[PDB]
Amino acid sequence: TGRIQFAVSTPCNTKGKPSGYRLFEFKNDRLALVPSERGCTKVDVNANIQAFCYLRPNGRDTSISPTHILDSCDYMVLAKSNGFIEIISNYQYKIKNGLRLAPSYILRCTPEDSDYMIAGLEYSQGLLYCCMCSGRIYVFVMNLPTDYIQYKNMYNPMFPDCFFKVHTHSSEEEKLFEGSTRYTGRSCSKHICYFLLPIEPYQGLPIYRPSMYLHIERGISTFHINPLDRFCFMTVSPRSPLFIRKIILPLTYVTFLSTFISLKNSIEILSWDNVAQQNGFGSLFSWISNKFINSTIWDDIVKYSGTGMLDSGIVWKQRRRNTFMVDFEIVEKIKKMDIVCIDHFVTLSAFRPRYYDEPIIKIDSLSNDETAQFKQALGNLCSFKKLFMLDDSLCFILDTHGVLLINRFEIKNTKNLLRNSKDTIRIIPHDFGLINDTIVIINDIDVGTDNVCALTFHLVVTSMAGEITVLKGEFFKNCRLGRIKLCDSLKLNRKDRFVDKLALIDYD
Amino acid sequence: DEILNIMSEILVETTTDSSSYGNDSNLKLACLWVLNNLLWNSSVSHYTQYAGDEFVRTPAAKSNVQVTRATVERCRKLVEVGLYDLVRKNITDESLSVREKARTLLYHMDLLLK
Amino acid sequence: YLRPRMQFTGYQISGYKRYQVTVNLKTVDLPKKDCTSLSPHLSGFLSIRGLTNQHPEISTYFEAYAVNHKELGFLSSSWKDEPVLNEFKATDQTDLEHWINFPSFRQLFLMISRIFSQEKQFDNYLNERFIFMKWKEKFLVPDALLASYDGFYYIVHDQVTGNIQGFYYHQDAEKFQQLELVPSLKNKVESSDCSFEFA
Repeated sequence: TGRIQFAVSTPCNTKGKPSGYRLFEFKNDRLALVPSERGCTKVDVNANIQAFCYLRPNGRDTSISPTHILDSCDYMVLAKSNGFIEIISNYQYKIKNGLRLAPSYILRCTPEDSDYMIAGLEYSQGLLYCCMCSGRIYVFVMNLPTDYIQYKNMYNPMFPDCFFKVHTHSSEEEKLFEGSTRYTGRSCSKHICYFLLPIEPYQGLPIYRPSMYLHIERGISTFHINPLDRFCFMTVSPRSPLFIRKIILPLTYVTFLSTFISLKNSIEILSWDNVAQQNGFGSLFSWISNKFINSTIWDDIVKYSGTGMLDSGIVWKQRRRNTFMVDFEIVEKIKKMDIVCIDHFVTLSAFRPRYYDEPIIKIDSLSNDETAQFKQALGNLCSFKKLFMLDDSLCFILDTHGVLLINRFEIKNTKNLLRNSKDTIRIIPHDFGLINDTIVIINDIDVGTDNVCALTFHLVVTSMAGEITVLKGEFFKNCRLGRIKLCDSLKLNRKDRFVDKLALIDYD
Repeated sequence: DEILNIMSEILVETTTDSSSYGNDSNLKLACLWVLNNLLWNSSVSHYTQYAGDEFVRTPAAKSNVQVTRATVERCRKLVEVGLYDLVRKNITDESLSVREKARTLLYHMDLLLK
Repeated sequence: YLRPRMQFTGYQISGYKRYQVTVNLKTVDLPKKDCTSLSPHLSGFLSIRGLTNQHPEISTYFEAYAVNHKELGFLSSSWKDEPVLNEFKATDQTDLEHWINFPSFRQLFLMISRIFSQEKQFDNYLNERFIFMKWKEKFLVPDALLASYDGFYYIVHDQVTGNIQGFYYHQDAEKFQQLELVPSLKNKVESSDCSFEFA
């Protein structure tokens, strides 16, 4: 079918031991550990890989080797547990040629208080969001072309338009923001960290500060970026409603950023204090005040050396039995967005935020000869774990006791599932056993009339037992059940190491 | 042959036939555990599921054909003796533990027979 | 799945961090139609170790009482006033919240005084698929002499798949910390049985 390259995070438990990641290969019908020399074993001591994010061009292919105005490189950013983010360029070339996977750029979350937990690390339209479960968000502005996208843990042989990825209401601040912060072009000192400001003094690599910082008084567990609006994000905490919030941009920060970008383009600058002393000013802020507003925002900017303190505003909130919402995703229905959420005690919900606050679709208590097997399979579901969207309608949920395909439009009878059609709900019974992550790769898709699909797929599941398992499965047409089988498995024989979440690198 | 007869006399006991042994669920559970141990091993698990060094393969993922046909012959002998109907009658048993254990054993034997 | 030598593995979400939880049973003594004795129904060792951080392992000896709808009801008002049973009692409202969180509780009661009156006509609790119970850590397992376990666990156990879910309750602590255990698979499908009996 084709080789699969991915990376699995392995954190340790005992103190004074490295916690890192390992690159794995699924080739032919075998799993293999790729021998690779990662970074030095002192950075990973008491700091485990908390998040992965892979940046690559959408339409154009990646570069082969490290004089082009249009960038075509490949990026991996790693989020640690001590507030350090590592950016490594040319990931696949270094993996194939067996080079050293040393970080190229270092990012720091500077307005802080080695026990920081990453609620999320995502990228959208030149903005990198890193949010902490205490409820604090750091925003970095990157110098990337528009066609770069984040590679998710999902492959689909056809590419639907149900996600707002392939491309009036903006205010003046947004217009000057997108005008002043544009992709310049790949040259000397024109790397990805161009619009960032360094800490004035990880070997000799310069460390950079975030562009924006936010703190909300709720604490978040899951976090997503709005694909429609760049400065909009939505968060979920346990036993709390869904929140959709918007960045409020003052004119002072936009003017400061535009003037700073013009000043930098006028002139590697590692310390702006040395340049200010050479220019007879003593500080960059005196220089930009001479070259030039709100007093408090400017004082906040000059106090934290470039980072701007911002305040958010809630634009949507959903409306006793508590909710333990595990996952959600934003889907275009083919502001025309829907939000689909899976909740731990087997519950599925769908909201339309423009028209209603209450859920427009709600399937609750899903567990409450072929029909006997279907009833037995539904009775064994315990707790929903993972959600994917194949299309604008299909929902691919992974429980700990099976796999569900649910068509949320053709359901017409809540609390009595036997009166619905044959292909609206399909179940594969399999004891997964307290998963951590998964990589869905759709090998063979076939859609047919009245929108009924049959597919063959692959699964990459890590568990609390310490096992990495690759499985093959198939959902048929006009059949209420399915079929799964195990292709390969590897067991981690360590009493301290764990097998944490994993990120997909490549699939042929 | 005497142990299989003892197992068949233990499993046939019910609410109305609690004379020879007393319909005790512990003896039924022990007999089902013997029948489970006779039909379960690593090669059968690999055949019916699949299609230091810090990362080792599981024993069920790693000669197996001879062990598999020996286990299938054991299953056919158990069917010919007549314990399959007793396993069904223990699907229709009062206690829950014997019900679930007999259901798992019957599903495994059904999947081995085909 | 509640045999004497049985191991369970899972996690626990405390605050926002995740921990790995292991449970090894020691003695299982589940009563029947008449029970006016306060001997513990379940007993074992519960060990919590860090998964996100480098927190050291804390392992404790715990005991547990099941919920049969004759003497030990769902609400902590039918439980008798005894010095050994007074650590499992919080409030009828708190009990109702922590039990209504589970879907099997609702499916039981759809088939304060009203729920007890409906509880009085239930069937045998050992013939039902789901078993509700409470867990309480007693002391430390390696050396008792050589206390962050002042709360107790609301536990639901499913017999067919044999898995354990629950919540941890303490008044001066965070609320609704999940457990979500699963049986630990062995490395040999053939199993042999040992036994013991208190004289």
